Amino acid sequence: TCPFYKKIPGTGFTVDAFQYGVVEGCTAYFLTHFHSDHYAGLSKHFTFPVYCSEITGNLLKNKLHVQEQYIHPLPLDTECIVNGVKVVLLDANHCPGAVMILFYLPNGTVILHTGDFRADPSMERSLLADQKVHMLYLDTTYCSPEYTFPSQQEVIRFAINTAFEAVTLNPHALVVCGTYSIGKEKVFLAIADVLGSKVGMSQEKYKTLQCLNIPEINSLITTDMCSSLVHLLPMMQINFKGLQSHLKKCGGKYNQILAFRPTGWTHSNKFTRIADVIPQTKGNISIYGIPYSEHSSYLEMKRFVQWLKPQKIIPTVNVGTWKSRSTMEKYFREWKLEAGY
Ligand code: NI
Repeated sequence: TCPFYKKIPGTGFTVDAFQYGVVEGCTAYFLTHFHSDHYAGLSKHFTFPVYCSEITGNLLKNKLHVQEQYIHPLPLDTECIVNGVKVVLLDANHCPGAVMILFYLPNGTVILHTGDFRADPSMERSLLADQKVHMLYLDTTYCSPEYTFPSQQEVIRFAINTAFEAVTLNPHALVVCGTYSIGKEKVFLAIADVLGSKVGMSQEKYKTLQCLNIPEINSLITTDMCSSLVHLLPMMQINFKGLQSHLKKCGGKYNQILAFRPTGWTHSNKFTRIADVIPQTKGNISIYGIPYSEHSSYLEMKRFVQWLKPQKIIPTVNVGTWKSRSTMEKYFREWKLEAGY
């Protein structure tokens, strides 16, 4: 049945709740972003109002064929009225089109739902600064102190420098980058830009990217793999067997592959700095796991919450085990005692 942490009290609303059939009492279904664990359930046969960003609405129409009459895109940073309730969509610093949602309940309670987010100090200057938030529905994906990672900027500097050095030493090397969803576009686009190439990809992935309102995108991507020396493949193909096979397909144009897997966290982070990352190599194939995250680190999450000072926190991730739930609740209490709220 629909879990309580997907329902907004005092409303008829749900968030990211498309796989439970008709949720009893739901008058508007919000969708924070286009990732499959959140949209699971949607299709051309859905006939209730879906509220989302413009970008998410482009993906719903083009990729899932949801009918236009049921898609209600809202502008960001703008007070809107939905079924009699004031709402605002904020940038979540997650994947393209991802939002946080502020609900202003008729009784005066204010609720923020983060969806999936990567907390940032820039959020401390949005419309969130303007009033008190009472209840926080929090993306707790990496809510434990072991989870550190570098800035996105540090990670892209590493990737760009590695790629440029490799291809300048060997102009016959091919760069491959893995993907299995939207998000992390900066990895492949920044590498193609330093090399003077477009990124080559499947027709399906090209279609997906053309829904994202990225500026000048026609100049950066292509379905012509032969004209490109940065290729995008499914994340499942980023292994030695899959890469050897791909190299065969390129007909002796290339003699070396340098591949990137943008993981979330991996326990090489507890020890290793970004400067010290090394690849796995077999023959003329090397594979780099880089820690490019679109979720908050522990410290980023903690700073956001201690700034916001909510009265009640409802986790939305890692809620399936009692040990995880109890650990998170202990951190929330530490944060509150340290900060004084
Ligand atoms: Ni997500």
